[PDB]
Parts: sequence; C-alpha cells; structure tokens
Amino acid sequence: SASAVYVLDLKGKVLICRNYRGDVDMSEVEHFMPILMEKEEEGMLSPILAHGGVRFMWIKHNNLYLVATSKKNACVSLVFSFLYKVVQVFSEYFKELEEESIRDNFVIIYELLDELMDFGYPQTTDSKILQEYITQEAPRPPATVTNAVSWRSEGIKYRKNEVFLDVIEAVNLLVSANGNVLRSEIVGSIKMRVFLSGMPELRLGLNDKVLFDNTGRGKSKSVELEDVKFHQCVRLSRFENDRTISFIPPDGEFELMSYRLNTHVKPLIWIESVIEKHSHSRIEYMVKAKSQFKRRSTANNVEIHIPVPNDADSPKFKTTVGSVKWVPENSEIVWSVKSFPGGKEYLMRAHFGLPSVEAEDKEGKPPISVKFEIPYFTTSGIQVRYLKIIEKSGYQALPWVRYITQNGDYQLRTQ
Amino acid sequence: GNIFANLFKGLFGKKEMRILMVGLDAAGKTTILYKLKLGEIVTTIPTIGFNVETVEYKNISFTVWDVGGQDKIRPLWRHYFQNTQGLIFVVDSNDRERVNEAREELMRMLAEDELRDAVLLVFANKQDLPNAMNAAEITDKLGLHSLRHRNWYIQATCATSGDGLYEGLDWLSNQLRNQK
Amino acid sequence: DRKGGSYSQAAGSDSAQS
Amino acid sequence: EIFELKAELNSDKKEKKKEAVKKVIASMTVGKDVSALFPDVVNCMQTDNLELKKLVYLYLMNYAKSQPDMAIMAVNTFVKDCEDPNPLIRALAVRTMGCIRVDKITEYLCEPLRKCLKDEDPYVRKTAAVCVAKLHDINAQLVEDQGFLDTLKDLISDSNPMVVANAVAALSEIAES
Ligand SMILES: Nc1nc2c(ncn2[C@@H]2O[C@H](COP(=O)(O)OP(=O)(O)OP(=O)(O)O)[C@@H](O)[C@H]2O)c(=O)[nH]1
Ligand SMILES: [Mg+2]
Repeated sequence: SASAVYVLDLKGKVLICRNYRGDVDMSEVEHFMPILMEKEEEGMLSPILAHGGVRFMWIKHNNLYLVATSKKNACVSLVFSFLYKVVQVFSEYFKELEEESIRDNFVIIYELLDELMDFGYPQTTDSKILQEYITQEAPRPPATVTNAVSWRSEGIKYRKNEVFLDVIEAVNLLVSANGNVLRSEIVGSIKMRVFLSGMPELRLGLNDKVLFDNTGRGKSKSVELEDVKFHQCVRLSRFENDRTISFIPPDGEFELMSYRLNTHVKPLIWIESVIEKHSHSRIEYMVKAKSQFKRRSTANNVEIHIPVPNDADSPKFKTTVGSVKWVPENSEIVWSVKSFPGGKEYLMRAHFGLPSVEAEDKEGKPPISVKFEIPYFTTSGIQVRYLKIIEKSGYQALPWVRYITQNGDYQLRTQ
Repeated sequence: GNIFANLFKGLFGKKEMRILMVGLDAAGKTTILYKLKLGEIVTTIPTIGFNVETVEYKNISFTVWDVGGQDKIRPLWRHYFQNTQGLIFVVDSNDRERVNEAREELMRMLAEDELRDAVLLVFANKQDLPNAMNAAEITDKLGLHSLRHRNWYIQATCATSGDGLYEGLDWLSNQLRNQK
Repeated sequence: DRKGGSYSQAAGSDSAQS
Repeated sequence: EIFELKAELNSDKKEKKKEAVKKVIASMTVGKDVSALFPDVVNCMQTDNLELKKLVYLYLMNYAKSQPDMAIMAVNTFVKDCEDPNPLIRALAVRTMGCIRVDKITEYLCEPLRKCLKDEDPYVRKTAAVCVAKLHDINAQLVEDQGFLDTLKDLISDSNPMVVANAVAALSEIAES
C-alpha cells in the first residue's frame, strides 16, 4: 500500500517521484535523508524508515534509493516486491541503473511508473509484455495482459526453435574457524532462454527423488531438492498433484525453477590456511588449497580470497600454481588460478611486513571466500530427463541445456 | 530575402483563418459546430468545458472553438481571447428571458480592448420554431448597429436543417480574406 | 565452445516410464 | 523563460507544443514550481498525439491540489476522453480522473466511472475498478451514492482474472476503511 513511489540519489535529491494515492505530502522526502543519516550514524538504519506517521520503506539501488512512502499499515513485503519489479523493469529497459538514465529517460520513465501501479496496487510487471505498450522510441494494450497468460506473448515466430538451458549450481559452504563446515547448502538455478515459435507448453522432466519414488524408481541417482520454487509460468497445481512441471516458457531468458537442498558431501575445494603473524614484525600465510572435486572437472577461474592485514606493506607471495596478487583496495590476497584440475593441490607461502606502531582500532577477521567455478560438473547430481515441447501447429524443437558448477556463499571462517 | 516559397504556397491556397464559438448554453452552438464539421445533428451533453474543432472549406481551415454558456464558464471566455482572430456569437431567440443575458454577455465580451480585430458574427440559432425572430428584430434588440468599429453580420441558421451555414461561412471568409 | 560447460541437448520425456 | 514557454505552448505547431510539454515536465522533475502555468497548459490538452496527452494528464494530476479552481477546465476533456475507442486512452483518462484530488471534480466523474465499470476491455475494467476505489477513498459518501459497491461485487464473479483481482483489491481497500 505505497503512497508515493520516488527515486532518490546519493546527494538526497529525488531524481523522480510518482505519487499513487496522495495521502503523503511530497515534502516528507526531504526528511528521509536526515533520518537515514541519523540511523546510519547510530547503527539503527533500516530499509524501512519512519517519519512520524509516514513510513519510508525502500531498498538501496546502484546509485539511488527507491524509497516508497506510505502512511497506513501497508504490506512491507508487497512494497518490497513492487520495488524489485520496478528495478527489474528498469534494468530490462535501461542497461545501466544510475543517474545518467533517470534524467535522460523521464518521458518513458513517467509512463512506465504510471502504467506499472495505480492507486498503490501494481497491475503489470512483465518487462516483455510492458515493452509492447510503453516505448521510448501508442497502440492498444496487448491481449496478454488481459488474458491469463501474461508471460508469453502470442504470435511469436522464429526461423528455428532452439531453447538453451543453464543448470547453474551454487556451492555455498560456511566453514568455521575450527575447521568444520556449519552451513553447507547448494541452491540450484534452472535458467532457460526459450526461443521458439508460438506459445509452446514446456513439460520439464528431471530425475527428482519424489518423482522417482512415485514412479517406483527410487533407487538410482535422484536429486533431493528440499525446496523447489517454480516460476510464474510453471503451474503450481500440476506440480502439487503428481510432480508435473508443465508451463509455457516465456520469450527470452528467465528463471524457470530454483531448487535449494542441503549438501552433506565434502567441499569441492578445501583450504588449509595458517597465520604466522608476528607481533608487529611480519606475517606468514601458509595457505594450501586441496581440490576434493572429481579429477575430470576443472575449476576454471579459481580465485581463493585470503584476507591479509589492512596495513600490511611490502608483501611477498611464494606459491606453486596460479598468480597471487594483493589488492590494497580490498585488503586481501587474491589467490587467482586460471585452471584448477580436480584433485590438484596448490601451496602458497605469504610473507608481508607490518608497521612497528600498532593499529588504533581492531579491523576484524573477514572470512576467506573462494571463487571456484567448475563447468560441466553437477554437485547435486540432478540431470534433466525430458522437456515436453508441445505446440498446436506442430514443430520439432531443439532444446539445449548446460550444467555449470560455481561457488556461492563458500566462505571459510578465519582464526 | 526570398518569398518564392510563400508565393508558391499561395498559388494553391495558404491562408487558413480562425473562428470562435461562444454564446449561451443550449443555443445550438455545439449542434452548429457538429453540422459545420460533420453535417449531422448530434445530441451532446452540456459543454462543461469547451470543444475545439476545425472546418476545411474554401481552402481555409476555419477552426471553431466552442464555448459553453454556463455561469461558471461565462467568465472563462477570456482564455480563448488570446491569439484569437475571429469570434462567432450564437443568439438564443427561443429564450426571451435569456435573450437579455445573452446580450449582456455579448456586450461584456465586446467591451475588451484585447479583442478588437475579431469581427462580429451573429448566428440566429434555433431557427425552427415560430417564436424565433427575423434577422433584423434580433439585431435591433441587441443593438448590433451601435457597435463602433465592429463588423457584425446576422445570419439565420437552422440547427435541424443546416440552411444558412454556407452563407455564414462565405460571409466570414469574405470578412477575413480580402483577396480575389 | 562456451565457458561453464558445453550445452547438451535435452530429451522430450521419460521414455522409460511410458 | 516562462514567457517563452507559454508562447511555445500557445502556438499552433505540434513540434513546439511537444517541446514545451517536455520542458515543463522536466522542470517539475528538476524541482521547479510550474503550477503557475497550469491554465496555459490547459488549452493544449486535447491533442491527438498520445505522447503529449500523458504529460498533460501527469501535470494536471501533480498540479490539481495546488490549483483546484483552474482544474474545472478539464471535466469536459476527461468526459470526451472517457469514450475513446482505444483502450489505452480510456484507461489513462480513468486513472487521471481518480488521481485528481478535487472535491468539485470527482462529483462529475461518477458518470464516466459508471460507464467504464462495465467496460468490455479488461484494462478498462481494471482502470474503472481502481478509479472506484480512489473515489471511495477520496469520498466514501459519493461512492456509496453512486452505488459502486454492487458493481464492484459483481466484478469478482466475472471473467478477466486480472480485472477480478483488481476489483477484489479495491473492495478490500474500501472495506478496510
Ligand atoms: N430540436 C432542436 N433543438 C435545437 C435546435 N437548435 C438548438 N437546439 C437546442 O440547442 C441545444 C444545443 O446544444 P449542443 O449542441 O449540445 O451545444 P450548445 O448549443 O453549446 O449547448 P450547451 O452544450 O448546453 O452549451 C440542444 O440541446 C437543443 O435542445 C434545433 O434546431 N432543433
Ligand atoms: Mg456545446
């Protein structure tokens, strides 16, 4: 129940404002900046502000804060969802999200803001559907918005029918300083770029553990996805009935399903790091990286970030494989490895100086995070079984998909 | 400078001209404008605001800006007085009690120093009932002959029939355009 | 070629489950 | 500046009127009090181009409470635009009518709201449902007198799932207050 959706800037100036109900004065935005400054300086800053009887709930963008004022007991989750949809629409329409496009795309920005939400209740949020009625370079609105299918425009024709899938894995490991992993969860991400003719009804089929158990084949390798979040095109009733994933793919790239299940296996990359930091004399980084993944998979662009001292200077890196560089901007040693074959072992021996004068305040111990990304390797073992592409006209589709394994929240707690 | 382009444009017709549509409410102004533009008697709700249209005749774009005769819209006629070259007055001969009000409104609108080049254009609307006066009794009652420096012309136009609209348009064109 | 694993064609349905 | 903008907006050229409208819109966004030129932009409102109509409607909505007296010169334009064949124009007119916080303007907007309540276009139906809720929030008594509760209730039991959801949301908002 947002009262006025406005876009701020880094200097407190409102780049664009669009009131939806008018129950909140437009002058309340001026007090948002002092309130945010006071909250930040006292540690009480939150995404949802409160200027007396009006709450300023907004998120932080790349360069401006999309603060949406409200007065009644409006849904905070609804406001956040509307802000996220607006950000996604802006990203789809404008390749950059900064002040350069706010002051240059006002003619289309105002129209998009007016069409997106009326009276604080959003009605249209599909970028592809919205691009057929509001353009910066007007006909009647498309029937897709009025029709039930609001995520697949009818009449789309292509020379070929090729759909590219992307099974992107997110290996997140929360390893404590004691050497044990606390939070080790893998979140799947099935992002497909559907490019077909017409409005095909894709029938996604995978080797799900529940599906295998229901069919009676609960004995082979099946992915045990604890949480499965289907897209808007995916029919919730069909999935709830008999695990049938049937939905109409959209035109372009979109996220169909987002699996998320816990992982009880050993980490793909094991980092054994030591800190022989002398008392204001020197420091040693005996960091060893052990690859527990399969030898047939190579972790391309492996970047194990080792947090070095903030005031360390004149550092020396004695590694074996991969270039090691220290970035003073990040205050850490980036153990960058181009190709990391499975089962390999890279040993590094850091050595950096330290000023004689001790630091005035503590700096903390940021966790060490690795940036391993091994393509063609599915840690969860989930494999796509079938993709039922059915069209009324009748055509031979050529679906495609690739499996990519990377590191998500794979941080290692320091000592 | 060269005026060859202007001469070429004028060889086939370049002048457009303007026109105004003012008068009392329910005086046939909207119906007269619809007949001039389309040619049919269209029934419309009272003009709360205003109606803007254009008429193409004799190679001149006669733009008509209908103005209602409402009390809240009577003093709003000064908005259209800016950048206005013509003015058409629609009389209501079927309203004896409203005839005085219409005459007073016309006198008030004609007593402004900004609207001086707009020639008088009196249209006898509602010319279908026996109670309607002639083309001289209405002018005599309104005192159109006492308007110094005002070129007024009284024409009777029937909203239901449409007769006399061509004569009024020709008179307006002759008053506006002074060429062959 | 493409970084992150070469794209592989997908089936139409579970042919072994009828 | 202001005089030049007024002269450009009071011209017969669409290329200059569009530029003047864009400059007025940019000045308001840049933080310029352009409410003094509201009567001047009222004349250049009934335009065939949809690009300038949206800017004029936005300026009127943002300059409606500031100059409620000058907003009385837009009821006829809204009534005329509420019957356009294009669903987008009708939806924009319905949204602008409900967005104007004028006590003397919402009274005459009941007829367009009633006409658009039973509109066949789902976008028009959603716009009418939103405008009904906006009018009820602005004036509950006017909405009750217009009998929009019965029309809103029948919206949920009709086709157009998006329009049905919009009508349900409007009914919930009305019942919330
Ligand atoms: N039947 C009939 N009615 C006429 C005639 N001439 C004028 N009228 C009346 O004049 C009115 C014309 O109103 P409109 O055409 O809508 O426009 P208007 O003259 O400006 O009137 P307002 O909108 O109220 O300002 C009609 O409602 C008729 O009642 C006529 O020749 N025949
Ligand atoms: Mg009229």
